[PDB]
Amino acid sequence: GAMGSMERASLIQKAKLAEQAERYEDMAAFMKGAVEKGEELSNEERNLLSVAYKNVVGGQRAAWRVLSSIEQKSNEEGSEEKGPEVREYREKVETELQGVCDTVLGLLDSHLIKEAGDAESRVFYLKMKGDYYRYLAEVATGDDKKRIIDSARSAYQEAMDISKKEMPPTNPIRLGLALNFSVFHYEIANSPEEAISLAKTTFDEAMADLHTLSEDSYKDSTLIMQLLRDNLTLWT
Amino acid sequence: GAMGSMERASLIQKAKLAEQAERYEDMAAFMKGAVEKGEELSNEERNLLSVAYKNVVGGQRAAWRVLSSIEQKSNEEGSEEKGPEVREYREKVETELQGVCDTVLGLLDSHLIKEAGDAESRVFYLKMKGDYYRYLAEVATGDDKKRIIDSARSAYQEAMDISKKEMPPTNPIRLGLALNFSVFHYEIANSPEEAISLAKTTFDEAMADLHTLSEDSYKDSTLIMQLLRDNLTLWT
Amino acid sequence: RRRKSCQA
Amino acid sequence: RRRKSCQA
Ligand SMILES: [Cl-]
Ligand SMILES: [Cl-]
Ligand SMILES: [Mg+2]
Ligand SMILES: [Mg+2]
Ligand SMILES: [Mg+2]
Ligand SMILES: [Mg+2]
Repeated sequence: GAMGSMERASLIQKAKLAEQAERYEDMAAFMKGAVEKGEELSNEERNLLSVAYKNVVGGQRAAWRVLSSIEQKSNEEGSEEKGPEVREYREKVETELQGVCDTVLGLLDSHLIKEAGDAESRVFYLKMKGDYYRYLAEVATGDDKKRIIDSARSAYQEAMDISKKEMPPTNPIRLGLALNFSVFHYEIANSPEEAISLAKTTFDEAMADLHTLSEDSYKDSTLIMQLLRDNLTLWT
Repeated sequence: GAMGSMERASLIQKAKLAEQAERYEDMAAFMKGAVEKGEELSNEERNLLSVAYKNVVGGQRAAWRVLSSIEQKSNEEGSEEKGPEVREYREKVETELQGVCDTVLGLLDSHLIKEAGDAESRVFYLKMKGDYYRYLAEVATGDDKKRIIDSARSAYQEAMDISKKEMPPTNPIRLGLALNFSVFHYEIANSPEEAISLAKTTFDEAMADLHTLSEDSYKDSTLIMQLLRDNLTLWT
Repeated sequence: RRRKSCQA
Repeated sequence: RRRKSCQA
């Protein structure tokens, strides 16, 4: 599309500039163009892709939650009828959010996942696939909702299976995946006990492996372990 | 354009929802549609218009300043040549910012200002005209730069003349106008002494009129007086 | 307090 | 410290 005429390296450079300027929509567009060049992504480039889209969709999701709460209050008994505007605007934001999720899922399917052979890259992309199906699930209310939830679950499960076989329990990708799959269990799959069990087991297995790490790797792993602990404290 | 089919009242309602969701681009698009209905704006609606666009352009300006600083460092002696990307991306953000300023100026010219007869509305729109020319001036480097600066100055000066004749010195619109015209003098017109004089005179005349105000009006006026004081402390 | 997912 | 203009 619109990035077809720009060099791959220039798209990456501009994605980094967009990140510095907090222009995440631009950053995502540059990284989409880079993916569409057809070459595999490096570790740094995968990070840029994920940062860009997680910030774009994160803003859409926060807006959707504001509007959904307003809409829910409007449907409470005793609430005045204010017309279709709240629903219409929530639907507009929702459709835009779904479009971005579909875009990310499309990049993963064409053709990031199929070309990813190393454990790190494959787990990273499968985690992303689970996340963007999870974001679709947050807004789903219809007849494909169960299939959206199962698509998230299946992607997370494959990522977990690979990560357990091929990566140490302190690996930041493995840890972030487990954090997100635990959130999936808690608030999407209605399985709080599974969420708590996964967070605890992940935390404890990482703790036991910290002794193998350099100071810098220790800092990276413990940062994500603290997120797991934050959720355990909230949930128990 | 795209809002032509939506009711004026629905556009206003959605602008308020967009504000609650911090979706300022949407908020600005809704308020543009409302203006284009051709009816004058109420006090609340003028506030929504200004809030929307000042947040959109404020984000663009902050991004432009990040990119401009990177570009300036790239042109320092000893800096490696990294290609045209930094300039290109700064230009992209700059062109988008200029487009939004031109959009706002177009709404003011067609036909908000000419229909605004009350002092409050006319001063408000002329302040906005000065502000959006000022934002154009922040990025201007060429042969029309002096005319852009004079357009900002002329709009601010007409707003100041009306505000002094028709509004009390504690009026929040008068105070915000004086704050912004003082910033114009300081950093656009290279007139720091005029900026300081205007901020001090505005502060002191407002102080002398606080005794006439209710508690709520006192709070509104003193909030803006503190911004004037913040600048005086920074500049002296 | 909102639960954490994998974010900065 | 950036100077103030008329913002929230
Ligand atoms: Cl809408
Ligand atoms: Cl560009
Ligand atoms: Mg490969
Ligand atoms: Mg390994
Ligand atoms: Mg009139
Ligand atoms: Mg009067």
